[PDB]
Amino acid sequence: MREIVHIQAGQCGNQIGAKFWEVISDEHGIDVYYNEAAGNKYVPRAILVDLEPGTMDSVRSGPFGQIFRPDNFVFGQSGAGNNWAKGHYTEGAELVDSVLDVVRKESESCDCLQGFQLTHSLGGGTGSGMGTLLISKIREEYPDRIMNTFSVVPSPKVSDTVVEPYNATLSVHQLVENTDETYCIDNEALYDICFRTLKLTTPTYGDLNHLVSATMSGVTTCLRFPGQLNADLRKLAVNMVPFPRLHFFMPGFAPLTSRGSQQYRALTVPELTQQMFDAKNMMAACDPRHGRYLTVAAVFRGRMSMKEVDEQMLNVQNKNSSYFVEWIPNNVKTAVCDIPPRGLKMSATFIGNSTAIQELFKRISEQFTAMFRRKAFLHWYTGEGMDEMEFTEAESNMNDLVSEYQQYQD
Amino acid sequence: MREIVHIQAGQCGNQIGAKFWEVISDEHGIDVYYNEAAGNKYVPRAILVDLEPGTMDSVRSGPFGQIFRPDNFVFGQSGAGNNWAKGHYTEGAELVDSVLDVVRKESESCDCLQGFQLTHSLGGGTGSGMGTLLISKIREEYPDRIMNTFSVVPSPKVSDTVVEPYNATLSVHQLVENTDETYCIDNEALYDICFRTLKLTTPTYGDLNHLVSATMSGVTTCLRFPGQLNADLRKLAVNMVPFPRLHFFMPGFAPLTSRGSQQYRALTVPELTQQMFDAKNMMAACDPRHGRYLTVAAVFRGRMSMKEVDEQMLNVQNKNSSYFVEWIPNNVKTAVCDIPPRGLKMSATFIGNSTAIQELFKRISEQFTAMFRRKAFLHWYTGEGMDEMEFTEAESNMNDLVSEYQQYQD
Amino acid sequence: MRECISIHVGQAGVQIGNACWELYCLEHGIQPDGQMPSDKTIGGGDDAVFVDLEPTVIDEVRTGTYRQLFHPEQLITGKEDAANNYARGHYTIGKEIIDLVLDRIRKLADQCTGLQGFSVFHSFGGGTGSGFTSLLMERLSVDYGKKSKLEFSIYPAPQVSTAVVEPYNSILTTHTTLEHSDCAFMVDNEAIYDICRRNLDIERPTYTNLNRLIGQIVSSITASLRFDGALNVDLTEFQTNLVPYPRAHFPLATYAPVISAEKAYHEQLSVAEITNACFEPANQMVKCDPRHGKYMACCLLYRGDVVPKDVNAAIATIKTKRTIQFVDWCPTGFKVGINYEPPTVVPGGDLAKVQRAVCMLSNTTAIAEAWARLDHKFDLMYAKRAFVHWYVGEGMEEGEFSEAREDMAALEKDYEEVGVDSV
Amino acid sequence: MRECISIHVGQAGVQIGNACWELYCLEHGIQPDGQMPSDKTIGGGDDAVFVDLEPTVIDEVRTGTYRQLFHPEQLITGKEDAANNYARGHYTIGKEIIDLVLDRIRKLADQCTGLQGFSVFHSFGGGTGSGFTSLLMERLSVDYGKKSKLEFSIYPAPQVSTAVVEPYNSILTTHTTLEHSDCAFMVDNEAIYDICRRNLDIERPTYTNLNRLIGQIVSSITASLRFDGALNVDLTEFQTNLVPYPRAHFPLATYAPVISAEKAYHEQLSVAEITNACFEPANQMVKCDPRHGKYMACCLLYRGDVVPKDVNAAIATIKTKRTIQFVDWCPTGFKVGINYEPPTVVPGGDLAKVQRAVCMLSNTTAIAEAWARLDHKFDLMYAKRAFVHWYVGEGMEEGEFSEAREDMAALEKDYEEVGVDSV
Ligand SMILES: Nc1nc2c(ncn2[C@@H]2O[C@H](COP(=O)(O)OP(=O)(O)OP(=O)(O)O)[C@@H](O)[C@H]2O)c(=O)[nH]1
Ligand SMILES: Nc1nc2c(ncn2[C@@H]2O[C@H](COP(=O)(O)OP(=O)(O)OP(=O)(O)O)[C@@H](O)[C@H]2O)c(=O)[nH]1
Ligand SMILES: Nc1nc2c(ncn2[C@@H]2O[C@H](COP(=O)(O)OP(=O)(O)O)[C@@H](O)[C@H]2O)c(=O)[nH]1
Ligand SMILES: Nc1nc2c(ncn2[C@@H]2O[C@H](COP(=O)(O)OP(=O)(O)O)[C@@H](O)[C@H]2O)c(=O)[nH]1
Repeated sequence: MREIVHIQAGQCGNQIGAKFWEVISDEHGIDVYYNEAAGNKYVPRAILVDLEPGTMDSVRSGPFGQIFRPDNFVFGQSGAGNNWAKGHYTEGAELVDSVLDVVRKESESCDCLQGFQLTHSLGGGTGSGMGTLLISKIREEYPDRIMNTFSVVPSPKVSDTVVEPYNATLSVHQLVENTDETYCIDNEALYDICFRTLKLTTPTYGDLNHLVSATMSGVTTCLRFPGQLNADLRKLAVNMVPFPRLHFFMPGFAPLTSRGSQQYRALTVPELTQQMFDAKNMMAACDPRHGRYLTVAAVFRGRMSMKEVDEQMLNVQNKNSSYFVEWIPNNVKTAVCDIPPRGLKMSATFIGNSTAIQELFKRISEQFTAMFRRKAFLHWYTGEGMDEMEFTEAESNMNDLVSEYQQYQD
Repeated sequence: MREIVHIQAGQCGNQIGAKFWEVISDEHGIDVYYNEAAGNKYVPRAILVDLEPGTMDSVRSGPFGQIFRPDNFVFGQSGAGNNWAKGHYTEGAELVDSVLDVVRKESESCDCLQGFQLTHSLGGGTGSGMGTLLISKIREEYPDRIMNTFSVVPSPKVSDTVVEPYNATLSVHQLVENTDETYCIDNEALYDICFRTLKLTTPTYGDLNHLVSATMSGVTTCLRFPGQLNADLRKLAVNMVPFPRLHFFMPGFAPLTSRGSQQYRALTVPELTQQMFDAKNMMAACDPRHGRYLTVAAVFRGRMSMKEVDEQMLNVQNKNSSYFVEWIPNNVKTAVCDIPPRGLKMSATFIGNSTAIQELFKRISEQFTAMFRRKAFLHWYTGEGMDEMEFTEAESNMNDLVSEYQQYQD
Repeated sequence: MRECISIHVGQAGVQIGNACWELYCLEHGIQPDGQMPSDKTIGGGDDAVFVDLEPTVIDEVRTGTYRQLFHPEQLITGKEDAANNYARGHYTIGKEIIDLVLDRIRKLADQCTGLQGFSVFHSFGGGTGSGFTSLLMERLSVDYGKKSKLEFSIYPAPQVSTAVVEPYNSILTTHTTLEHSDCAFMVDNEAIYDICRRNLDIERPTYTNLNRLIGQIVSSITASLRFDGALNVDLTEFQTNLVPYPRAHFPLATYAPVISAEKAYHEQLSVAEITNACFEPANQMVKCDPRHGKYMACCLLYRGDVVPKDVNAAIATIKTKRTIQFVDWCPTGFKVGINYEPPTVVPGGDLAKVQRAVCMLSNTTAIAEAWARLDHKFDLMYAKRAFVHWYVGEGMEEGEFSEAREDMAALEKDYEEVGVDSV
Repeated sequence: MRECISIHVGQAGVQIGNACWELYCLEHGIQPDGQMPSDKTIGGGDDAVFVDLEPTVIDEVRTGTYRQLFHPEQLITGKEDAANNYARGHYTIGKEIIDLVLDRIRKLADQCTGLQGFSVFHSFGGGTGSGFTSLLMERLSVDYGKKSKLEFSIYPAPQVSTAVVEPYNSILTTHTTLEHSDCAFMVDNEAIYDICRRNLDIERPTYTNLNRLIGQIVSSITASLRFDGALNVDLTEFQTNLVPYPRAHFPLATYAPVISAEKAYHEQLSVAEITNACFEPANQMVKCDPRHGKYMACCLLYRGDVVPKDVNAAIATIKTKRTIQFVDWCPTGFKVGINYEPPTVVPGGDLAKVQRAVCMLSNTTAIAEAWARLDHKFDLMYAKRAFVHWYVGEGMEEGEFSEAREDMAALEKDYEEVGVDSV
């Protein structure tokens, strides 16, 4: 029933969303066995969508270059580089119709439609302008249905004098438009892991992308197939979203370790219950130790002593009592689900609504008022409409959350 | 002529009133022989009446399950549990018409109609709400005729948070409505006998019911058939009822003894004249030694020296001169009546209007004002009309007797 | 010739009466007379009204019978099992069978010229025959005023049979007097359940035992003085001697030669060996004590051939005793009557035949005593609450008493207006 | 004969109920009855309405089944994966499958004359079966008013399963009372995840473990008192004893002889060795503490042949303890009922068969405690912001709360209007 219509748009988005289906290992036959194949029939319900021709890269490559192929979107020849207005007002509003023609001739497919978990990386107008559009285009059409998004925030590092003033015009609605619920990654945090903790003298996208997938899957398919009891893709948005202007989830795997005779507690059962709850292992990197979490979901993976897990998960819930709002009676729930990944023997998966992501927000906030307002560079969007504001009413929004969030962070 | 129209209603009433006709042993032919068959032709004039289907139990069972069968009352399917309002305002006002249709097509039957001795046990609405209704329904219709009732008072023991606040709304008229005369048993006293005196490590209803019948018969059929001279069912109500709001009779067999070589005076002729006149052998258990008796009837059974009996009966009448009102010139009369029961060789039968039953009244009185007034539990009757009082004007009645009775008890 | 009519209302009366025409076996009034009214004019020209309110006690004559039957028709009967609330039988029910009885009577009391008389066998203390006769008479007196009335009313027994019983007498006498009856012979069952237990042994004096004895006495009165023969009497002349003032004074009765059969009659008792026991307390009817009271009469009745010259022999001896004593306004003497006819006894029923029967009649101002004590077991309850509500919820009243307690009080009042002083 | 109808809405209920007709294997109501309604009239004349909102948990019966099937038709089901926003399942969705359920019921509750009864197996704290039943009843009560209603609503577990969960109870009770239900047995999963872990060992008390135990208790109630036999009871007469005021008071449950198999049952426990543990905290349902509260009732239920003479033996011993204590307006006693029928256990599921089953029912004014704490984990958030916007953006409200917090507040209010004073 949790018929999930997986969306995957944008070049530097498909690349991640792709090798995700690489992580979803159960192939096309040849395999609990009481499977919960949510989405569509035995061909990824995925609906890849790119502005340029990036739907091919490793997309239609070595991994699984067969994502329902005869549906893929490109339109045939186009562009849309790093111009939001582009792919959300222009060279995409061409494509939309195309997509909003194949997702529907895909969404439907009898079984009750879960919603749409749309993948992409905020601040890159190709598929983070096309997609942020899709949303407001899948929305106000499928109100009822719950929408999801695994948006990727442009590392504070700063690529492009534009890979930044970008997305700040997204969390201007990617939180007031269909997005009842959306996890969020911070490339910053990703370098830092392949550096500040895990090894790697440099993170090949074949590095600063691994976790990106062994983290989604660690929240996707689980809380989905058999394991302990069940779960769907929506009772969540009601236990993890205390408010309308919701809050962005701060995902966070755990057993990352590094090579070596990984004896760092050698994945001790209680380790998972520490190897995870820290910014040294969070996918948004924002000192969780800042504000409390209005809620938090856990997802222990790899069959092991369920005792220890509730003995440990409450532990810290009984530990940093300084970081759990404490006006939301039982702001936590564990989840244990049998069948493990491909190399951990044990593994967890953070999913907390911690008011710490605040940082990962007032960032893409003190760059706009501190640039696109401090003066300009916006004289690159007006080309495609966008005259004047639309960058200030957009600044009079995502900037808000500072306050909003700061109101419970306390 | 003493055409008695025997009534028997209510589940836990038929059960007793039934095995009574078990006690009335003279069967259907095959037997002084100058019989006084009062009631009806050779089929119990009995008119069994139940709200539920209890008219069958042992009713139409092993004993004599042939009580004119083709007349019995049930209506066919119904209820009326422990709700007075029920079976006297509701699920019974259905039945009434049924009964007050078959008793009449029975009462009449040529020969002058004695009256109606209605059996039942106060406080249980089935047939102690239906019956207490029948009365007021047989009354104000057959004024002339004298009515009788062998009501059973709910042992102070207390069954049901309701087998109590029940009857207290009965003696609210079961003494101002047809009932010119009515004997009265107290289950309390019954346990106590099969305990405090007679044996029995527990009283099966096949125990705490025996006396109930070998006591009625001991007042029924006698003072009825041949024996010494005669008697009917009404000159009584005139020698035993000094006042309108009358007084309830406190019946009381005697030769109860117990097993064993019953040599306890081995039923001495003067024993009956003691084995009876005491609360250790009274069916109401109320320390008769309290107030004097306004009157008292005796009924010696089992052919024996009538001399001793008047020599003994006056004896105590000349004995506890402290317990015989003494403003009612000859407040006693004996009765001797030949043919005995089925195991005594001698047996008596108390029937006195002793102001001691006062207790067995101010009981079902310091529970209402001490409950159904002390606050509530009455919010179970209003369902069926009965709004407000009707529990207080009922409390402003049966509670009275206290005073009334206490006025000669002295 | 001139026959007086008799009517026994009520079990106590029916049963009595029933055992009298059994005693009235004294001569011609038995054989093939069944419906043979013809012949001589006396003992009953058809040896008669039996009216009970309980169709049964009065049924041991016709339906089921009882060794005999006079005339199936003269025994009125109802259905109403009983009553026992005076009103309940004097008013309510009574009023129903009182016109079949008053019609029957008149249609009997009006047969063969010259009436004169009504012996009402009663019994008070129990409605029906306690309350219905209270009316019978109120009726008769309305249609036979010029005729006299006698009544052997059976007085209640201290062995006290019934409560509400004491009080009947009172709401009864109150009008069952002036408004009828010139004479009336109080019996007082107490008496017999005592005498028929002493002078006649007998352990538990059965009603018949007590009837075969209240029945004898009745003969030695009515009968004793109601068939010409020799020395005689007239009903009219029954009060003239026995009845001081219109205040219906109740003459006291006393039979003397009573001997069972199992004990020695002593061959005989001098015609005077008797007429002293005849003056012995325990041989009276009303359990009185004329030991405190000035007779206003006193007149012996010897029976079964006796010669006067021997009678006074004791009327003397006695006289010689300072006791007795009369009043004033009356020749402190007698009126002795002798009957040659022998004393009739029945088979085991009367027990032994006597040679000389003796039963006198005096109205001592002492009966008032055992006659007002019956006013105590009344002024007792019936003044302090009592079973008064039945004589209501079954008829009218609420002073059916009181109102009728004064005249029945003024009695022991009158009984002194002839005993406290020299007037 | 007269059968009461039962309807289990919601996984927690479906699962429970599902494991009860499994416990209801106590005698005749199994073999070749599949579609054989005929014969005797009880245990279910066709041993019934299963309505869940998640077509699946309630699918381990028909499609895929689950070791059995009563009657493919009486298990209503939707598609809407779930809900979990009370409104979301009480209004919105509910409003859809509420007329196939209310229709089916009526077309069941109206089969074979004489209805009387509705045992609604519940479970609150999670829409569907928390919000859809809040409506079911609002419906039934509209078309069976004269009929009574029981409901074994499973209380949430402090092991806290879900947020927004606490708050359902409140926007639930507020009308799932007066507007229905005379009685309702609070379970409180907390309890079992504790007892079925102590008195029954077991490490991680699986739902079935907890169902094979809330399921037993239910028998030792409904069943325990719903098949004539000997000493009996009537649904009408379930509150009369257990239900003080219309304020639907929630009677507290307590089973006593609980023994696994792997540990010693001790051959047996005196018929009194039990009826004390039966008074031991840890053996109750709602994790209360009647240690501070005047019982307004209290009535034992022994099961599996027992002779009264031995029962009171403890009802005594206990009495001897100054503790306990009742109120006033109630004869501080019992209502003890004994069943001869032996305690039915299942293959590893119930764990060991007892000789003597014991499960009483008292409504102590102390349940109010563990019953308002559930009002704290609400007055907490749901007063200071909370997830209130879902019970909106999926239906109406904005006082769907508060408005419905007073009466559900007035409860611990009432629960003192029967405990703070001598009235
Ligand atoms: N002399 C006499 N008295 C009797 C006899 N039988 C009963 N009695 C007494 O007379 C009274 C009995 O009255 P009942 O026969 O009861 O009544 P009743 O007034 O004759 O008529 P009912 O009211 O219809 O019964 C009591 O005082 C008895 O003690 C009898 O054979 N002879
Ligand atoms: N007593 C008892 N409670 C149970 C059982 N299973 C679940 N629960 C309770 O029901 C709730 C768990 O509900 P979930 O399984 O999360 O959801 P659901 O009831 O299917 O959800 P809805 O369809 O929206 O009603 C908690 O309050 C549990 O304590 C069971 O077998 N027995
Ligand atoms: N974590 C992660 N971030 C990526 C990846 N590819 C691109 N990005 C991010 O995407 C931004 C630049 O590329 P993107 O915006 O995806 O390009 P577009 O698809 O053409 O719109 C930067 O902020 C990068 O951090 C990837 O594989 N992993
Ligand atoms: N004397 C007597 N009382 C009984 C018997 N069975 C039940 N009772 C009592 O009768 C009392 C009055 O109610 P009940 O008789 O049950 O009412 P019913 O069901 O309408 O007939 C109850 O308190 C019972 O304890 C029996 O056989 N004899």
